[PDB]
Amino acid sequence: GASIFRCRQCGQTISRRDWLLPMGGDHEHVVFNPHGYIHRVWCFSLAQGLNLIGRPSGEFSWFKGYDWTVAQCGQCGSHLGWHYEGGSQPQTFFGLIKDRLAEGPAD
Ligand SMILES: O=C1CC[C@H](NC(=O)c2ccccc2C(=O)O)C(=O)N1
Ligand SMILES: [Zn+2]
Repeated sequence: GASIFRCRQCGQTISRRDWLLPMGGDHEHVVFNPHGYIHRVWCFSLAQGLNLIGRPSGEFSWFKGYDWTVAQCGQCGSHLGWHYEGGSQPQTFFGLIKDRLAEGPAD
């Protein structure tokens, strides 16, 4: 039972442990926004249940080569992280904020 990652606010299924993706040799990145707020971000190859908000941006990306878009939970609107695109190996992935996910057993 790969564990399941749900939205912490509502419980919607978002991703799974077996979809964790090492970027830079690690699937966990401790990063901060340009205001100096820390986020602990886990990278996933795939995710479901998310809505993308806005257009992609290249500014301030944590991951070289990728442009990003805000990702919210499609059920409750919680800001769960970001979708990345435009790169290679992989072309796209998700960076999700660990503390906004709740990891647990399958249904
Ligand atoms: O790779 C990326 C994804 C997006 C991310 N930006 C933010 O985290 C951001 C920017 C301005 C204000 C707040 C935030 C935030 O979501 O915490 C950033 O700095 N890098
Ligand atoms: Zn939610």
